[PDB]
Amino acid sequence: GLFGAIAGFIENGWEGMIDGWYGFRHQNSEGTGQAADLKSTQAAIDQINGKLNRVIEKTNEKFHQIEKEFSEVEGRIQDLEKYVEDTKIDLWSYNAELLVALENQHTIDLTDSEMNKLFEKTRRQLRENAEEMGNGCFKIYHKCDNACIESIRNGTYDHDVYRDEALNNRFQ
Amino acid sequence: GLFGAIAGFIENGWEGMIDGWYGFRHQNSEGTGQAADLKSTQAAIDQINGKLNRVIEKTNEKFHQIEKEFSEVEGRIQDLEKYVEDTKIDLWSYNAELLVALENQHTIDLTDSEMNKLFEKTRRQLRENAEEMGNGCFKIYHKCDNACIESIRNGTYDHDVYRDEALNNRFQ
Amino acid sequence: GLFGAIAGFIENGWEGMIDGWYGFRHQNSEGTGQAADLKSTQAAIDQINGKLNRVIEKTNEKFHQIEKEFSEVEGRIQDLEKYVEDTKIDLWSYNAELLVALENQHTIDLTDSEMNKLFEKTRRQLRENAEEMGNGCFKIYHKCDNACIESIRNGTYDHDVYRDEALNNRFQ
Amino acid sequence: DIVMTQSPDSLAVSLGERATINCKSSQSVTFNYKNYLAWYQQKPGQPPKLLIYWASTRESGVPDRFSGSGSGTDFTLTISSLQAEDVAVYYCQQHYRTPPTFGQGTK
Amino acid sequence: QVQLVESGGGVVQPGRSLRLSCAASGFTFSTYAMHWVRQAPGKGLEWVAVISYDANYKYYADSVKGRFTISRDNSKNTLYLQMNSLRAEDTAVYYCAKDSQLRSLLYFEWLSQGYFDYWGQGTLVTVSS
Amino acid sequence: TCISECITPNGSIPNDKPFQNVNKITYGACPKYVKQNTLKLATGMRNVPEK
Ligand SMILES: *[C@@H]1O[C@H](CO)[C@@H](O[C@@H]2O[C@H](CO)[C@@H](O)[C@H](O)[C@H]2NC(C)=O)[C@H](O)[C@H]1NC(C)=O
Ligand SMILES: *[C@@H]1O[C@H](CO)[C@@H](O[C@@H]2O[C@H](CO)[C@@H](O)[C@H](O)[C@H]2NC(C)=O)[C@H](O)[C@H]1NC(C)=O
Ligand SMILES: *[C@@H]1O[C@H](CO)[C@@H](O)[C@H](O)[C@H]1NC(C)=O
Repeated sequence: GLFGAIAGFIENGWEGMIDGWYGFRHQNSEGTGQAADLKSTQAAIDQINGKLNRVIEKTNEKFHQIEKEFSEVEGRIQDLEKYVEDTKIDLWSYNAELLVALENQHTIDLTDSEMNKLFEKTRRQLRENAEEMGNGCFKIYHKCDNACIESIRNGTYDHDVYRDEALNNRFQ
Repeated sequence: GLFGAIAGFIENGWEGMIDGWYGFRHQNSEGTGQAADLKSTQAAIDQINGKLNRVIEKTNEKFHQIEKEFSEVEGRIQDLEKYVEDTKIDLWSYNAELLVALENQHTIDLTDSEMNKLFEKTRRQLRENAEEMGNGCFKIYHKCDNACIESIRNGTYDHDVYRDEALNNRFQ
Repeated sequence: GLFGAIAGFIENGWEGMIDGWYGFRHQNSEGTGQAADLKSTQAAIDQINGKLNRVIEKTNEKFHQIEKEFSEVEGRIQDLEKYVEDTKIDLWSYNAELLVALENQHTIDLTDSEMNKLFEKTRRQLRENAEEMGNGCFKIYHKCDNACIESIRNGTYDHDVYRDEALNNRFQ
Repeated sequence: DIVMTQSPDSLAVSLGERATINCKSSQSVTFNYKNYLAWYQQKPGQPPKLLIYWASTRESGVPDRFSGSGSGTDFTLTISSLQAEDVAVYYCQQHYRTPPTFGQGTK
Repeated sequence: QVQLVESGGGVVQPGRSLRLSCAASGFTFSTYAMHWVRQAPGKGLEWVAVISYDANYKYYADSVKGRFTISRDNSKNTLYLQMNSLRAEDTAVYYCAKDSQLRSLLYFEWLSQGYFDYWGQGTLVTVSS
Repeated sequence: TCISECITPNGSIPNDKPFQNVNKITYGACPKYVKQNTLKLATGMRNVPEK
């Protein structure tokens, strides 16, 4: 997007993630697995929602409309009756075409942004325990089982427990 | 917003900062105090200025406007006169409601950027001597007086002077 | 601009870069020099070329246009035929002035983003062997000769080969 | 699933005096500055009408004296003083996660 | 303002069926996600299921999941529920509520619903022979 | 016999959308007639699958 997570340093998206929009994949000692992140999913959907509702509270409840099809060739008044509609309809298209195209480029860049957000929530958890591989991947430098990384997923990770280990794996 | 500093990784905002829009709060050996960062409080106010100014000049000055209210029933020429204006009106109203909605979303996201901008200005100054806790707060890794806090905020910090002092506190 | 890369944290632009839009000037043992990063430069150009073509696909091929000048003073009907047109023009211009604005605002914000995107992509690739100088220059902490340098430019730079050298230059 | 207390269980107040129920959940119910939690009244044999919502807002068109508060997980109703038209069944309920999880029944 | 007159519920013996109904007057019906909500007398109040305004998202509470089939029509502003193979602790009255949230996009099983705004008149059901 | 706010000569349409392309004649709370017959809004992220 403008943030270059989605279709950026995040090589490509995940078709095997059916319970969520953004989420986690680990490999470790015990095995390997995947979970969705529910807040950042809900985050994104909750905007795209309101956005939609906003795009739609309009439908021209006005008001004695005028004749627009014709039985005769009449000249002057008829001409203006057509110019007036032909014009309106041109504008109201432009209006529509602009609307989707803005709405859409935003709707895209916004969800890209959320994937950044999750990524910065996670780096800041792993203060000096991890490093950014560069492809939306963290190398932790400490032994971390399926209960450990569950902490990370649910935001309950303490970084000082593991610090001493991780540091020594990294710098030594 | 998009950048997810305000209403984001920065829990909430300071209702008792009354000389600026963005700034710092310290806790050091000498106590506890606060200062606005001006440069950023200016550039955030300076776009909003332009933006407002841009939204405003603009006033429809023309030309022997047609009659708009009517004291008889006349059918067709009137039926058009009303529909011309009735239509125009709906256009401007949309034209308006879009502008405000657009502008704002942006006003909101640019003010967000400015914060995240000031966050990363600091980070780069304190090259190695601190670490982001993720609540919009650093943990400087040395002893720093009121003279050293105020030296950070006015651009004149010298990472190298407190370098050695910094690393021992982090790693050992 | 939104991201703070251009017109901001990168002091000013390189007037001697003619190969492309985004670049690498360096300094090492084998003198200095410049080189343009294309994967980026195209990226932007694409987006502009792209919106360029979105912006121009329309020419109002709409029917019989009424008379718009007038030879005699007539009254009600002539009056409505001017008001209709006057009003059309005023909107078309509002549209016209807003398009250029939103688009242009975006075009800037977009080129900014790409700079930042390059600068991130690079820093990641440099995992633990340099530090952000602050001004959008790095400090690679080993002896990287013109061979090695290009590796970093065109992606092939393997960080592990150096690390030992650079970890020691940084914290000893 | 997710779990809702109403502790203590049943109300036993007189006519013209304050009082308070207490609703507690397992997972927190605050997200993006909004507290997803709504109660209800059920005059036995009438389908329920809406009391509080989103934590502390009054109902569609409810009596003046009720109050509601709390954040996170530790919510608290507060009736001003028990009136004649106040002799019904009650619950607390969350809508942060499907399935929306109900309570047991406050007389 | 809002009305939600229901229909079509009585007794039917074990392992059997009936389709319920729910009229809806006084609000643009085809833009609001819709529910079914039940109680067994005296014991705890319980959630059945939901159906997005879309008509293309449906989710259930495990106790009836795999037996039931909820749906809706939008030219005739009404909501049903299709019940197949009724079990023991089912005996209960049913109630069609209105979701507060506007065009809630129910993209996944677990997403935040909105609070129950208004409530139908009623319908009587008892799995009994 | 049915319910529908918007009537065109072609016959009744739904006003759940914002924009109709059916007929430029209407009667009722009718979406705004436009020239296009399809304009799609994103309801999701950019889709980037494997090869
Ligand atoms: C988030 O996940 C953690 C770890 O998976 C959970 O923590 C509980 O308490 C200890 C403390 O680390 C763990 O070893 C157990 O796995 C958990 N036990 C119980 C009884 O819940 C916990 O479920 C979550 N954190 C919070 C604060 O609720
Ligand atoms: C910005 O503010 C700093 C922090 O207080 C100022 O620090 C003074 O700097 C000089 C040396 O440059 C010293 O004599 C003192 O330590 C400071 N004086 C006082 C009165 O505090 C400084 O004026 C500013 N920085 C620069 C580079 O001019
Ligand atoms: C980068 O270019 C130079 C030669 O100018 C060399 O280091 C290398 O072959 C190039 N790398 C790639 C991936 O093409």
